[PDB]
Amino acid sequence: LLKKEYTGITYISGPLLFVENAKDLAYGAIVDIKDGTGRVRGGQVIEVSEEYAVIQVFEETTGLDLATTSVSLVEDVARLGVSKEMLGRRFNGIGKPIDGLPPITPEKRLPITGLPLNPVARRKPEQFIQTGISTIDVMNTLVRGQKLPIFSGSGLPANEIAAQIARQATVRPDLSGEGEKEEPFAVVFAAMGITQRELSYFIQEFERTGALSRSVLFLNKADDPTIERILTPRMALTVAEYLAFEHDYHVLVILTDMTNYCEALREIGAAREEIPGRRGYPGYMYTDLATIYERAGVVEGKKGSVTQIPILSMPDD
Amino acid sequence: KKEYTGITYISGPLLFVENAKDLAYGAIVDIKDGTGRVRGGQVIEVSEEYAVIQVFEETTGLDLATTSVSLVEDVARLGVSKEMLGRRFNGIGKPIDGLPPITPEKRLPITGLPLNPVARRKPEQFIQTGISTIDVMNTLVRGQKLPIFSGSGLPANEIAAQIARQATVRPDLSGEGEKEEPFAVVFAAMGITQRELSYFIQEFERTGALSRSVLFLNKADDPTIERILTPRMALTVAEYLAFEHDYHVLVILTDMTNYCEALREIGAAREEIPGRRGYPGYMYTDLATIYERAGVVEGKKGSVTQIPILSMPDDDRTHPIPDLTGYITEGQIQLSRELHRKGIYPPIDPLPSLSRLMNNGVGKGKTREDHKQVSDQLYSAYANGVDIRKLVAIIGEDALTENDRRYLQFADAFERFFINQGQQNRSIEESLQIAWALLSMLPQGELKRISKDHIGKYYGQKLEEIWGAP
Amino acid sequence: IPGIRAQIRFIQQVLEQREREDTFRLKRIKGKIEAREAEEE
Amino acid sequence: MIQGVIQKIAGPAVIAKGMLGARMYDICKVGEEGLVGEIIRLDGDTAFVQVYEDTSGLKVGEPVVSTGLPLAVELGPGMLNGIYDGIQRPLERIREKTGIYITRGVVVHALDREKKWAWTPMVKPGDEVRGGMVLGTVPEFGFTHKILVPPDVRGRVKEVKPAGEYTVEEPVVVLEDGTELKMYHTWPVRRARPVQRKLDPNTPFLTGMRILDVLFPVAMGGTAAIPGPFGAGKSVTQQSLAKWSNADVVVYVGCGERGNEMTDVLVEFPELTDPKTGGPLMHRTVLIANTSNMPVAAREASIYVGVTIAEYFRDQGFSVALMADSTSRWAEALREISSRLEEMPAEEGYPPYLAARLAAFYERAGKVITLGGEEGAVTIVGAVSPPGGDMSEPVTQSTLRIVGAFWRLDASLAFRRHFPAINWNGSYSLFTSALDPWYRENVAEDYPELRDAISELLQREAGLQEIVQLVGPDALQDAERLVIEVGRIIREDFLQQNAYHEVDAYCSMKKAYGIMKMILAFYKEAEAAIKRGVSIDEILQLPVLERIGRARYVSEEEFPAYFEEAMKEIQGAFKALA
Amino acid sequence: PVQRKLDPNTPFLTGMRILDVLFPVAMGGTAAIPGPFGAGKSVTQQSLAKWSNADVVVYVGCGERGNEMTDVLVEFPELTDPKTGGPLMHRTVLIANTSNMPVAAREASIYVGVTIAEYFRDQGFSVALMADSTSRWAEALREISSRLEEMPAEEGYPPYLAARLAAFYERAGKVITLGGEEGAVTIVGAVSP
Amino acid sequence: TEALLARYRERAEAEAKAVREKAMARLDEAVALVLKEVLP
Amino acid sequence: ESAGELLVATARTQARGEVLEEVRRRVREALEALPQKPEWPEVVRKLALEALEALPGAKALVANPEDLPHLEALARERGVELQAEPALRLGVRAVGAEGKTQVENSLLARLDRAWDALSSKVAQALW
Ligand SMILES: Nc1ncnc2c1ncn2[C@@H]1O[C@H](COP(=O)(O)OP(=O)(O)OP(=O)(O)O)[C@@H](O)[C@H]1O
Ligand SMILES: Nc1ncnc2c1ncn2[C@@H]1O[C@H](COP(=O)(O)OP(=O)(O)OP(=O)(O)O)[C@@H](O)[C@H]1O
Ligand SMILES: [Mg+2]
Repeated sequence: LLKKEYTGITYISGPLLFVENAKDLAYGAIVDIKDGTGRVRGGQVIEVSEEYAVIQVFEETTGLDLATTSVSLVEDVARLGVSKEMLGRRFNGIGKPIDGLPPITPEKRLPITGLPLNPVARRKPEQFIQTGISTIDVMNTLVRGQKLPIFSGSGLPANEIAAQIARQATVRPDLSGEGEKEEPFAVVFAAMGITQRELSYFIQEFERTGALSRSVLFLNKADDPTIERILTPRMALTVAEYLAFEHDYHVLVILTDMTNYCEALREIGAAREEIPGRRGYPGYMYTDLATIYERAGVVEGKKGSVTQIPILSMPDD
Repeated sequence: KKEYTGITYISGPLLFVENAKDLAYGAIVDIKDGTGRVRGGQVIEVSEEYAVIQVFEETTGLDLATTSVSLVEDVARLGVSKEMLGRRFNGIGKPIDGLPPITPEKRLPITGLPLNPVARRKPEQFIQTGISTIDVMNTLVRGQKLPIFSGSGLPANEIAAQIARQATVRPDLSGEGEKEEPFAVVFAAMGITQRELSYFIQEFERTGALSRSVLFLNKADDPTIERILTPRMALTVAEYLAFEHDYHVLVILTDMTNYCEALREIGAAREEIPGRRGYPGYMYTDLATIYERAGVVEGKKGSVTQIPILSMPDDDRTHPIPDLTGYITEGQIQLSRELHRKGIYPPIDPLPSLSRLMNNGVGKGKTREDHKQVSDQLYSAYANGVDIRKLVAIIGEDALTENDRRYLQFADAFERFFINQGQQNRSIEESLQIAWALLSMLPQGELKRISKDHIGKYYGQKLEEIWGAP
Repeated sequence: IPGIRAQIRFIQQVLEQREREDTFRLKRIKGKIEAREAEEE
Repeated sequence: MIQGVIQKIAGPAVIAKGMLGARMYDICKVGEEGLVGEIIRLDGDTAFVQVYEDTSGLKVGEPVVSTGLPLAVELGPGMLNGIYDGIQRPLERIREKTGIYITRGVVVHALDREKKWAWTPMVKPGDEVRGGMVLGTVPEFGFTHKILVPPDVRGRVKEVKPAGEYTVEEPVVVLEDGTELKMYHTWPVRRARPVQRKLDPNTPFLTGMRILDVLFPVAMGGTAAIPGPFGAGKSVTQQSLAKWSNADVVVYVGCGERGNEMTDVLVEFPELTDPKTGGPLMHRTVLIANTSNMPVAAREASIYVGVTIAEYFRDQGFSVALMADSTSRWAEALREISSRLEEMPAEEGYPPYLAARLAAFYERAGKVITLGGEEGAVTIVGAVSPPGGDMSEPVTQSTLRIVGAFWRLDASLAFRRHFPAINWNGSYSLFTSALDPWYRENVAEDYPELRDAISELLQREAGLQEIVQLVGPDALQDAERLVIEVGRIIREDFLQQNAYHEVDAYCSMKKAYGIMKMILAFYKEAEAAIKRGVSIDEILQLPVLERIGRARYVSEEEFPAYFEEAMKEIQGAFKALA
Repeated sequence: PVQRKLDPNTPFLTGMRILDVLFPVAMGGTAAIPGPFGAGKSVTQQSLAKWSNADVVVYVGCGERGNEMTDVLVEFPELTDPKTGGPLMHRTVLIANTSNMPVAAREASIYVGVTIAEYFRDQGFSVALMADSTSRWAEALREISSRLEEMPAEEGYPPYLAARLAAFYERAGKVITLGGEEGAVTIVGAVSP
Repeated sequence: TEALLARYRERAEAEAKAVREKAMARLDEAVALVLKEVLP
Repeated sequence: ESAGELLVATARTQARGEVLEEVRRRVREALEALPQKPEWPEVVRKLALEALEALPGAKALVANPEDLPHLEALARERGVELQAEPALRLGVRAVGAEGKTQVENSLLARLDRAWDALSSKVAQALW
């Protein structure tokens, strides 16, 4: 329960700082940076060696100095406290409540990166989801365990469609032939790079019809630190996986404006001075997006499911 | 005085000197070798261990055993005086006309201080360049920054020489005015060849325009640092004259493309990562520090006007140099290759041209009250004529209406008489008379953008008023 | 018009990518020069 | 204060040794002349400081001193009627003590330390104070300046000065902790000032222009963007916004303008008169000026200084309108700064974090409950100037993604002498639906439907332009020439507005509602008469055309009687017609 | 090792009219099928796996979706082998490495698949090797070379990419095995530009 | 009707107070448990 | 409709949060009451031992001067030095040999870092 401090800061430049004698910081760990005024900031170990360890600061580095700054280890792996009482709550995308209610009690703490599913453990998606929209339901039907994005534009009403799908989505167990009993359904809603106007619109849309009672919201504003935009879909998918594969829920995940996620990823990559891709985007963007999109699916021997509907705007159509 | 001899590295334009912490950053130094020849240099970096010096010209004879470095000046300064009028300089202030050096009244840093924005006032007076397409349609206002865009084979140097030869103020058109207000021209050439140098020298000497001019001439084979320094020295002289002796100065920068190329080379020689398309990232700031030294100051009677000239690298206005020039200057004048090949001089194309301060320097109490309307009508009529000229190639003349034929004739008359003035010098009144004579070709009532008063006062004159001696 | 505009847009992306690659190469070589001077002289 | 010496100089970059303990981004004074700069990198005992002005003439070994604080602004009485640069330097006093040039290393205070102010206490000893509370008031022209405790200060009042005359430096309140509170305080420009809660865009920002207020409205606390085409009358619209909009304080930011363009605005504003008081408009505005040849850091920090001052005045409980001119020039300065730092460009040479900075600037707007419990708002109208009108510029693409409105100013309308020259086809607004209840409660319950009908008529007129292009208008039959003529009537009598006229320069919402009602009623009766068999030329010379066309120039208080008279005349005329 | 390479003279019957008629491929040949997303690469390769006349099929899922491997694992045991009449899965070998699995393993999976194909060729069978996407293998090479801080070729790929691709594709062909029998390997590789 | 909302509010207050009292019936044992855990 | 059940749920959440924060306040009061009772020397010596075991190469031990006489016994045992500091109470800190690492063992910090896991455990106890 005790804590260890590192004070061998030797170099600060941009979003990076080097710690000298920290050989026991593991790769990928999460740390806390404390300055002379008592303010604390987060960081992650992106490279560790015998000479020094490299930490990327989660935000701006104003006020840090080599004489009074110290670094402490928070946890070896980034984790999130999850509970079934998260339904009907709102969070800021890093896991902290913003609806004015007390924090939840973690029934379990789970890593946010997750683990790949064994292809032998999967099963074929075979049941549909009724979204209430004729074109989708009839011609391009959504299936439990699918990932089906929406390709929007610069002035098209993507937000309205997202809110409508969130309100109207249902499971229709009666049509299944066996007339099975009603099954739990939930919606996990993640917004990245959202503005205040859209935030108010989404809040009122979820409050108006009572859909919020079955929903979990992760809302990230456009003026938040750029790291939080990276971690929002991962926390949303961690919550979705926990619900689906421990309580047999049929969860629907809606990720709004993944274009902002790509912009944040490009900013971070350019900060770490990596080799660029086709339009300045990092070369490993395919793998990074895959680690998010392939967390959906249906598992053999379990009744829950995870379905994703990414939403993005094609630049210049 | 004191000489430094701890040279430890020579490569290209750079040399390193040890134990030279007394050298201030940016200082000018003299480099001397075994044979006694002396070269110049500038300090581009200073450290506790060594200082880095960029050498002017070339390092052919240098060696690590006998070379020594001595200080010349901490800050690059130029000695200025009213005696500079009628003199020629090489771009670092060294006379090249063979006359004795001047005795300076003061020595000023060539890098200029910014003008306080609250000290500026609004430009409100025009300059008579003597060229119709400039005076009438793209008027140049005292204190404006109006560049000229030219091509590779176009005669921009001839236009520059003609403007420098003909430009003058017109105090007699502004109320009563004052008959005597000093006027001067500062001419700066960067990266020119011997042929252009001889042309400029002959043009300035053969007409007496040298008596009211200062020349800073930099050749193509001269060091590039001199090319960098030349416009700053020219603008320093211009500012000194205008704001200490109440002169009205006109500054002409012969080729800004050469300046940009020299800036790129200097930046690359110092190992700086280039910005867009290989040009330095701070290019916009440097161009702004050059251009923004013109203007008019409240409480002062002097003024500075700038006419940068630059050749578009591949006739592309999207190129970084013209693109960044557009953001800082008030309009542009664009030469046309088509008009040049047709035999028209000067080949100024009115349609892409624009002067953003024209509306303030024209009207009543300056030039004539019909100026703006006449210019607008000329613009519209010329556009209609050039469109009908393309249409007639397909549909034929007989299919045109009478008005279309008249517009077609108007366009040809405009090109032959208004633009193609040659070496002739025209006052503003002569240009307005020619414009009205050309407008008389069109029928009255088609002159939609001109009020009835001016139409009654001036319309109806025949082309023979200028056709007698075009 | 749309076809020529698309071709222009494609050529612009190609030239931009080449410029970015050249910038990256220059950055790497400058880093190597600085490291050599500052560590081995 | 950490003090050191210069070790290496290379252009704007200076390396100082002995600076252990210096903090990142703290402002430092370099050399004997005290040139200001920022610390951008810390390494061992050395710090990388980058100077704002030129470094020519410096020598190794000169002292370097760290102020220990980041870039900040002084907030207190004395900012109104002032003119500042991008780092809040009073240009008039610099001119007075220096001449026509800005010498390097000149030091002046943003707020005058000599002027006396009429202090009026509003607290007593023994009271408990928290950040944002009002300690007292000071008269500043027509405003009652509220002296606010800094947001991070809490404690108990020990002693308070009595009423009298004091400078901004005398401590008016002392706390039991020993802290002295003055009439001013400093705040970092890059940290947003705290509030209690952000409210929804429920109320409109009335600009006084009919087209903007009706077709493309912006809520108070919203954001808008406008292009900068030459000859389109952008400056006239901006100064009309300053004069007539219901904002209490106006902050104008010019970050990268040409010298003569800044001269125009610096000369024009001291002549405008505030219609509310009848006195100078300058008494309720703050000007930030930056030409292209000023230091890059000032040009980059200008918008942050402006928005910080706007946030302070919002925290005093006012409504503030902020106009940022040519944000493209700010983006250019940001690109240059990123290039000097050797960062990998993204897209068109801009740094990859351009969108993040633009969002951080624009998200500070909004209507809030201040820490003092009052209501205030900041509205941002930022100009964007693409290189040649290319809407695919990264700056324009990033800006349009976050703003709630976009007023596409057009040069073609100005060419045809249409003012304001705003293209109603390319423009859009996202505040109509949220603002509808305010319209239903404050102007009329029918108003949204009337506005929608006017927009539909405009769109119908736009849909026929193909036939009008291919064939002369008079060949079209009566019912379509009718919509052409009613669209012309709309354009001439409702959208157009002369800002130089004594009564037409400002138009209330109910006046626009009455004009729209008259126009729609006339159109309905005209269509009915056309179906009754009358010719269009018969309608084209009815007595009511002059009545509708002249509704613009009637006074505000006279308008209701004129409106009901014209409504009577509309029904009267169409009964005389067969 | 082999004894001798032979000139291919018999077709590789895929069961699709356009490929079998207009653009045939022989038993020892190689083919590439580039295309954008949604074009039909994976469906074509699965049709080749289901219906071709090869004795053994090796499927290499290098960097693709897991559902595509699950579909094979579920459906193939129910289908019928086109020639021997037994279950279809009894002639198939699957090497799977999905998109969210470790990146470096894609290069290993390619070589594992080709080596197993060569072994079954050495036993005298006719083998068809399906490579789901070589672009993911190229991306893995790019990432590894980026860690090594090597100077890159066009688009950040290492300069030796073409040599690796040529070495991989050269393993196909109809040969006389060391044991004196006859076998062949056919390689069809999808590309995702 | 507003009466349903009032009834729900009264039920909510009653259940919240009941939960608070039930918790007060266990507080000291929980505190002892926390001190048992946190101490070495 | 759900507009009533939501009020019940939010009231329950508010009550549970108030209960947990009251438990936290009682816990912190009980912890800060420790130095006034004779249980402190053993727990502070155990915490100092834990801190010294966390740093194999620890050089010096740092605590408030009140605890120095009790930590003298550990100082004689492990051979490390001791010095006074107005540090956080209910714990002892140590300094590594190089001077770049340091461990801290205050009890309030232990509560802060253990409450996240103890909350779910005590929630069942409360209900
Ligand atoms: N709202 C208006 N009402 C009446 N006249 C107007 C209005 N707006 C513009 N004008 C007229 O049209 C002209 C617009 O052209 P001008 O070039 O002067 O515009 P500007 O305001 O300086 O802006 P810009 O910098 O975009 O050119 C004004 O000078 C004025 O004569
Ligand atoms: N031969 C075919 N017959 C019928 N439908 C086909 C055929 N080929 C492709 N399709 C349809 O096209 C869809 C996409 O094909 P496929 O899954 O093979 O794409 P792919 O080229 O492998 O793309 P990706 O890059 O996404 O992996 C299939 O799901 C199916 O609906
Ligand atoms: Mg596929």
